[PDB]
Amino acid sequence: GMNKMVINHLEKLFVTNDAATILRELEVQHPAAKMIVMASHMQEQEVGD
Amino acid sequence: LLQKGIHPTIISESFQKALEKGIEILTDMSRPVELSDRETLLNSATTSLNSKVVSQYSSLLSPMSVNAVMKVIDPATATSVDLRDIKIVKKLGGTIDDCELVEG
Amino acid sequence: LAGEGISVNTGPKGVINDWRRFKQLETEQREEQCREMERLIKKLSMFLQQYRKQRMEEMRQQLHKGPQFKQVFEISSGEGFLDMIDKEQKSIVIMVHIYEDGIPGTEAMNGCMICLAAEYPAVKFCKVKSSVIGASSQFTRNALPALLIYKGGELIGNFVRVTDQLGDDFFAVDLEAFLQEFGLLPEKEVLVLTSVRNSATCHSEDSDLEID
Amino acid sequence: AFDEYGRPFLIIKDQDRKSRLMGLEALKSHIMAAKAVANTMRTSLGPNGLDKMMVDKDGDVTVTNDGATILSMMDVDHQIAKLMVELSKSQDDEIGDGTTGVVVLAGALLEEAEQLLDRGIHPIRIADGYEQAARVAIEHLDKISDSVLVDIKDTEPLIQTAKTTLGSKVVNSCHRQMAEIAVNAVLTVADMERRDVDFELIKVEGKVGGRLEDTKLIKGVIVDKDFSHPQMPKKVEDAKIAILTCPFEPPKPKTKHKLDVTSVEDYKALQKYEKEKFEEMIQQIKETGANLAICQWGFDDEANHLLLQNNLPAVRWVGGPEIELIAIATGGRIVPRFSELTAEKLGFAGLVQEISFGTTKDKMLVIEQCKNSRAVTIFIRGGNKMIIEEAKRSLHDALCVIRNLIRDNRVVYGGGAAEISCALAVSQEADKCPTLEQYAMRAFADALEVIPMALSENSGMNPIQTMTEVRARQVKEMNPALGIDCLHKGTNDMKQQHVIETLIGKKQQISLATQMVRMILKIDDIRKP
Amino acid sequence: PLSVFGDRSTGETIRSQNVMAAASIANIVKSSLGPVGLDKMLVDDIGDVTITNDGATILKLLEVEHPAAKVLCELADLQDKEVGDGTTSVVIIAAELLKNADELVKQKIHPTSVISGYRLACKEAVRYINENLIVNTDELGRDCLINAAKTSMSSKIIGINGDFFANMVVDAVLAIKYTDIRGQPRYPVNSVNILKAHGRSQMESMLISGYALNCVVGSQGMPKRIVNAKIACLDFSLQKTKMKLGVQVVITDPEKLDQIRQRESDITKERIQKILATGANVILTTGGIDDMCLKYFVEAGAMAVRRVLKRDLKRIAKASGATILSTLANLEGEETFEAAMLGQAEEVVQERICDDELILIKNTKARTSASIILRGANDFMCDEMERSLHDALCVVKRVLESKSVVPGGGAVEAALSIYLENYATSMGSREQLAIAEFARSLLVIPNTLAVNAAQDSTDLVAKLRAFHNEAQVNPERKNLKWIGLDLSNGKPRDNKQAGVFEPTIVKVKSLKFATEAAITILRIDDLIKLHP
Amino acid sequence: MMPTPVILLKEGTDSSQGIPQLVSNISACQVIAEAVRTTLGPRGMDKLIVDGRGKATISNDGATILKLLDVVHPAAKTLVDIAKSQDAEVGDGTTSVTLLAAEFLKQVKPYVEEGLHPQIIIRAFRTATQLAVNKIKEIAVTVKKADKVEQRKLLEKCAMTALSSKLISQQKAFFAKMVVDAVMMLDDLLQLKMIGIKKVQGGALEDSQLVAGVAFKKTFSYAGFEMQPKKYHNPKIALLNVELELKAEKDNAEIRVHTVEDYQAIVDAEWNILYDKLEKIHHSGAKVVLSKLPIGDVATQYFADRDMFCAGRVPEEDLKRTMMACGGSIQTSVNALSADVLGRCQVFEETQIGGERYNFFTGCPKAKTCTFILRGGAEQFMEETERSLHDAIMIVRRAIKNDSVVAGGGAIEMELSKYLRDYSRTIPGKQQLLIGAYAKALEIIPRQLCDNAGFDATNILNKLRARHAQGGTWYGVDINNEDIADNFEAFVWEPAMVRINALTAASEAACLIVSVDETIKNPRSTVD
Ligand SMILES: Nc1ncnc2c1ncn2[C@@H]1O[C@H](COP(=O)(O)OP(=O)(O)O)[C@@H](O)[C@H]1O
Ligand SMILES: Nc1ncnc2c1ncn2[C@@H]1O[C@H](COP(=O)(O)OP(=O)(O)O)[C@@H](O)[C@H]1O
Ligand SMILES: Nc1ncnc2c1ncn2[C@@H]1O[C@H](COP(=O)(O)OP(=O)(O)O)[C@@H](O)[C@H]1O
Ligand SMILES: [Mg+2]
Ligand SMILES: [Mg+2]
Ligand SMILES: [Mg+2]
Repeated sequence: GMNKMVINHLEKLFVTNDAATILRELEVQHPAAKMIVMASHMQEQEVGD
Repeated sequence: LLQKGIHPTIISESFQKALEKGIEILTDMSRPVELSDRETLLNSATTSLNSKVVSQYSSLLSPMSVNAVMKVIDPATATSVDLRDIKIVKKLGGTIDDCELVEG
Repeated sequence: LAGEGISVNTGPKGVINDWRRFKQLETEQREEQCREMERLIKKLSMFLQQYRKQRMEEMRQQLHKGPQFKQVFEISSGEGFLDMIDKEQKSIVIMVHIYEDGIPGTEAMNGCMICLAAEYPAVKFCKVKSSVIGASSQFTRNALPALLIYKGGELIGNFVRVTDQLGDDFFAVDLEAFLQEFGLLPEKEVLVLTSVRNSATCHSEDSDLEID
Repeated sequence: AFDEYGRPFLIIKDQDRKSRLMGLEALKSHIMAAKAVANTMRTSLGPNGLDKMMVDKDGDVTVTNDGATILSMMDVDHQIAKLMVELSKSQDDEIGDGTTGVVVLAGALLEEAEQLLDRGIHPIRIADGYEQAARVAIEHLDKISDSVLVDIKDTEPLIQTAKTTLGSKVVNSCHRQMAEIAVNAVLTVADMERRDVDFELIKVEGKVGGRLEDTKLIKGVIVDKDFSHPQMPKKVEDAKIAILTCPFEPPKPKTKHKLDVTSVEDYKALQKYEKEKFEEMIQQIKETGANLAICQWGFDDEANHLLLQNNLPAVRWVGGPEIELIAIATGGRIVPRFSELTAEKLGFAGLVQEISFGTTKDKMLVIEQCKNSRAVTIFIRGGNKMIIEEAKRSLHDALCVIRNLIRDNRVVYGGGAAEISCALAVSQEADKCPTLEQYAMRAFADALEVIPMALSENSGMNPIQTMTEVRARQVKEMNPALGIDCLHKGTNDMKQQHVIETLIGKKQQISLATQMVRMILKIDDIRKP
Repeated sequence: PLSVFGDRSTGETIRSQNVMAAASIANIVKSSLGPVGLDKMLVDDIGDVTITNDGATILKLLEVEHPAAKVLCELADLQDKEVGDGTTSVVIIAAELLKNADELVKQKIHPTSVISGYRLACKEAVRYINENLIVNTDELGRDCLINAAKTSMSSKIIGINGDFFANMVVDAVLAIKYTDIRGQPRYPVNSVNILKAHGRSQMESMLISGYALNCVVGSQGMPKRIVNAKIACLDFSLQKTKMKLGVQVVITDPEKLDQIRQRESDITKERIQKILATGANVILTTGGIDDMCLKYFVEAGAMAVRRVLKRDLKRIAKASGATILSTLANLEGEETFEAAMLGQAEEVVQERICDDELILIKNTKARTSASIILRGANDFMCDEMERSLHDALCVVKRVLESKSVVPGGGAVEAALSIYLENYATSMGSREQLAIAEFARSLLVIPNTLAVNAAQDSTDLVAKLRAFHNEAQVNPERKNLKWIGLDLSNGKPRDNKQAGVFEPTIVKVKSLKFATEAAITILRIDDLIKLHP
Repeated sequence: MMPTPVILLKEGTDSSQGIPQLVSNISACQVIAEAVRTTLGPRGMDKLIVDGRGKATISNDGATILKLLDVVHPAAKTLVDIAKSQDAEVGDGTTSVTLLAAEFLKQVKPYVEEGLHPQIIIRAFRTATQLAVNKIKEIAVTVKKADKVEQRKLLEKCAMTALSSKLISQQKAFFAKMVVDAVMMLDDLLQLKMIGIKKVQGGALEDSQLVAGVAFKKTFSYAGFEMQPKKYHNPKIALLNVELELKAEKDNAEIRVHTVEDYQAIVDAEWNILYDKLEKIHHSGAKVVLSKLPIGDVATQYFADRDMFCAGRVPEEDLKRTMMACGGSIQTSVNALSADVLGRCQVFEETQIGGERYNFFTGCPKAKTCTFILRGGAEQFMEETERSLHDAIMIVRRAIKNDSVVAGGGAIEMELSKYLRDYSRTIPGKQQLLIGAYAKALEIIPRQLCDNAGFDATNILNKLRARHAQGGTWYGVDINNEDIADNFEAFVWEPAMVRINALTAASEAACLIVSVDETIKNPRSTVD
């Protein structure tokens, strides 16, 4: 996997290949994608990978 | 010179004196040349073209220029060359290696 | 206070850069503004007759062309207006429309211009916003519909308040007749539709010969 | 650039509004700006130099010749001009004199470095050559220096040095008087064992009116305040001063304190207590035999009238530094409260007087005729405040020069003689070095020769001819004291003309100019927003 | 100090800017190289759509500001004009040459030395190509032309249908063959009229053994088919004879006005009768024909075509043997029209092509002509077919004129790179670096071809270089000079036996043009942009 | 692209993906390196940066220049971060890390353009960096003699090499000697806070001095201070954290009395409290009193009457340095001022330095501190002198930790390039190209040295390569002689850890930059 440079709204730079971190730092607006992101976050909290 | 307190008229006369002396020196260093010597003309043309973008093409352009000048004047009894007699035609396409010396 | 005779001398020649920096922008500014002085201010301050042929004129004006019908060109900025207006030649006739959204009369004559451009290829119909043109706000109230016509840098059409002279439901026939009876619209020509296209280019003259 | 793929290309925040100068063009711009500053300064060099008349942001006008002051008040925006200002200020703080010579020398050095760079020499090599030539010049200055006596028994060399320092200023009308008062002020307050001269013990202050010739040195303290009660005498002789830092008011605890009055007896006791405290403090002051009382925090009407009634002149609201100076001069201790006041803590002064200043209603107190006053004050009079400020800074320059003489007693003869000799030594040394640094050393010598040229230009003489003649005479007859006869006295021997400059000043000038020129030559990029 | 009203860039800054502009122009079209290249498509401000693969067309359509980028765009235009193929490879090579030359310059190598090295490298590359990498087409036959056309049409909209389009192209080119003085056969391409019309699929494109006009008969009265056509070509209008500007009619006796008015059209009537009396059947004119003359032609059962394009009329007259007539005036001062100036054809029809009609002049005598009607799905597709067809025609013309071809798929580039890398060590001291960089930059073509196919570019180019190095070092295995790139499978392949050819003139001209453009850009080391 | 009535990401989000993104990242890194290229080597040049407020910073250190550059490119900030890392861990080499990282990226750019997989490049970089670090550790020259004079000379040479690129390079021997002397009298932690650095405007560079003790500026003397003696020959220093002046006993303290006798008693009690504190100080035998808290005018006059020196509001750092020099203990209470907690120095004296008064504590025989008093003609001059001395101090500390040095001037990197190329010649060939690119990129530093000096870098590099190929490990660049020379014999020494950290950080930065494939930039909230 390839690392992704993500700049959030506060100009804090994240470079990582962790899906949960990328989704967290992405300003997702489509609510269906929001639901999928929430499922991914729940997976991160429950297991960690 | 001016910062040292020299009036800008002594400077002019001194420069005139230096110019006259330098002209004399340059004339002393000179060497006579005759138009029948093609080698010196070719060398002068090549030296002129050395500093331009066509320097790589000098082996073609220098004889071209020498021939162009010698074909529009009389080698004997000629004190000037009228460059209006050498018409230059610019045609796009090809390379500089395709330059020609059409005599018509 | 004495020394009125100043003779600023070296000053202006040592400050040419910045003064010319202002001067070029000012030149653009009043060139653009004077390109619309000649319209602004003074305009706003100032049974064959039953048209039997009008219906059939609309009938064969419906058949615009084959490949769609395009649209009317829109000017983005005043600089764009200037750099599209100073180009081309005198033979090109340009009609320009100032408009705003929602106000009456714009849609009808916009469609009229669309179909006219469809059946008058030579002309260069185009439309520009009132905000884009930067005209006086007096125009922005009471001078929006203005069938403005240009021809190679000089005015040839002087038409504003076209709603009064045409109405609100006026169709292509009405505006076309109104423009042609002022001697503005060029004479139409019989134009046919080829297959699609023939002329790719004509640059090389190596065509044919039969030398022995 | 915006990338070869057409995508946005942003690197530095707000890079569109920023500017950058790269390489040798930036160095040329710096050299030209520094040359402009130095050529502005060079007109105010020497006895014939002309003053610059500076106006601040509020319209206040300052007519001055001090280079450091001129550059400090100059509103510059270029960074190299700020570097010149800082260089002049540094020369001022370290020495106090020669703040104009450093700027001219740096400008000449950068001007020569410009034509050295034009011929293809790396600026680091120019800086190295300048450093070598500066070392040679400093060693030559040490070689050709001369020593003077710095004893109080004979002050002629000190007076001559102070006169040389003050020659370029406007106070040259009172030249010898100003030199003498500066020398006496420095020598009266100084630690003779080559230690420091505490400038905080020299109170320099001036008052408008009178004449510039009326400036005098007081071997005591002059105070702006006057006697509190208008009916006390204006003259006190053989005063036994009692310096106090406690206001003549009933005592008050610093801690938050409430005093509760619960009955008529308590009120009567409080009133009697206040009255007795006033009387007790006055009697305590009187018991020491003091003639004059000096307070720092003022006092109220009861204390004032008791002081008047007991023939005790007094002054209130004397400043803290003023209290310190009075205590030092009069040889008396500072007493924090009356209960600790004894006769042994009293100061002495032969005369305490109140001074009038014409039709101005302003009064000033002078304390003088002390026994062995270690603190002095300089009272400057003038026709306007501008010449008063100029006299203040000129006297400060003289005091700094005499302080430098206290620190080191080696002098060299000014008027361009030292610079010409240093240039000759540098040129002689450059003839033996490998030719690569020879150009830099010769350029340094040429830059050193700008001071005599500027002196001759300001004095109206032809620069190049006079400088060449003086240099030829210096080479012919080995007299390194021959300089530029700026005053047209008819001779060139500055040793005979008594034009004397401290060696430390010249060494600091050369060193500071060399380091600043090196730093400027080492800068190649600028990134102003 | 300068006090020039403008902006100035000097030194490495302007060189980097020029390299950036050239690299941007290269990267614009770098994705459209080789059979795995994909077409681009451009939308103008008005809304016009142009789907294209030709680099020259793409660079012409784009609006460009930077002068060096304009230089590369004009270089592509020149390559298109003087060759007709390789307009993308020349741009890519020029940009890579500029990039590598600037990389050398950044290492404190003087630009003059780099320019001299590039000049020598170009000369030696041309010499090596002409001496080793050319294949004569005499022994290959028509298959050489077919393979060259197929290679040219690869990466185009007509790539897969090459098996048929190459046959059509070769037939069209051979149809317009003519020999001139000095006995040199000549192939005047652009004399093949390319007609587009949406409709049926690509395979329904027709090659006309004659000529095709995008014109129709002026009136519905005339027949739309004539068997034994007698074509008469005229360069003047057939209208009522209005007198010239210098002639004015003034009537003082009213009895002559009617005679004047009658003669005003009787003149044209007599001219048309003279034209028709010789037996002419088809009449083509560049000028207009009004209703009276159209009726005159209708009554005689002939064809009249008006507003015929001048080039089309010239081609028709030359093919059919007819002569263009500005006036019907002979050397005796009267009006005549002899039969010796009538053209002939075996049939003239007005075919219907997708709800539209065009005139077909089939099987002209005394000379064989050709025309191509392209049928596509829509206008954009037909335009792309026309561009690709023109490229193929130019390639076939170059192959037939100069009988030397070179293997494709980057074989020439790899061979040149290896040879120049070996040869650089024998020339100069600092020119060798320039020659080596020239050789390296020549490798951009196979790298781009491999990249566009999503193949391992590094391994493929390494294998190609190893093959060519072994060919050049082993005198008994010279047959490996033809090893190119097989993009379908991503493996090296003998392109000479695989029928992947292209004219040598393409490579030579592209190399010379790219070298001269890189030299021109490299000379700049300072920019003064005067403010408008 | 389609409108997609409900968009997925926030409006204005900017994204870049693929090879062009990585190429743009490499170009940005090259641009960043170009800003500090010229500040490398003895012939380096200073850079001037002006902030928004207008303050100008003149510097040669790469980390300072990069920090002053407000870089916002996400890939370019990696170079700034690794420069900061090199400054923090080592202190020298902030330019070298950026140059090496940018050169690595530039060398692998052509391979990235032809679609090479980034993971292969990353693996090649890791292997090459590990091999280079091992080679540096193997060939680093160390002496197992533990000689005092030899290690002093080694530290001096390392400091001279670390200083011969700044504006103090003319007096590099003098400054290096002072730096070594200062470091050698630190006990075990080598804390930077234990080496004071004071900058005084005005004076030549050679006038800068190192104080074998502590020295600090005069701090707002009150009235009566000028009557105190300013020189002592065996003073006892009382280090205090105490406010010696009349004030409220406590913030919340309140006094309630109903008798004038109690009022007078309270006033006398306050005065007696202060006087008892002063008597306790006096009876301790101390002659110099130093307090962190303000000292009032009453206490100043009291000490003047007893012929003592007092200085209130002394900063924490200066008080700690004085404690470590004289050898006392800061007392928050004066109730037990035994002789154990009293500092002692040979000579105390107040002198004038460049128009300012500085208190001097000298003659401390067991001092563990220093105080650099730097003189210069400008504030930025002194700031850059402090920066250069800081670099030298860090270098000397690292050399004190271990005496492992390699010859500078590019010799070490030329040897590393030769070794890496030789290693790459014996591997399959996909990694061979990348390792050869790494070795070629290792040549940037000598080339940059020659370019800054004005040489012809090509000839010098050719001669260095020929010399290293035939043997000779420590041949670098002779700047003065326009040629090459054995830099180890020329005493161009640097600690091996400097180059080890430089290589490690540059490799990590290059791998991090190459690993990134997509850049996403969310719109910034609160545009204001
Ligand atoms: N009487 C004099 N004769 C000749 N030169 C003098 C005389 N007095 C002063 N100078 C010269 O004038 C120069 C300028 O001195 P001054 O203006 O007082 O301070 P600064 O050196 O800061 O300009 C000194 O270098 C000194 O050598
Ligand atoms: N079938 C094929 N197999 C391998 N290579 C080919 C094939 N067809 C064309 N090529 C190569 O692809 C390259 C790109 O040609 P192309 O881009 O279509 O021409 P242009 O540069 O005029 O657009 C040519 O140099 C040619 O050698
Ligand atoms: N006398 C010298 N001769 C040759 N090279 C030197 C000399 N002194 C230092 N260097 C080189 O300068 C480089 C360090 O430059 P400098 O700017 O001081 O620190 P940085 O490593 O941060 O660039 C080292 O790589 C060293 O090899
Ligand atoms: Mg002076
Ligand atoms: Mg092609
Ligand atoms: Mg360093």
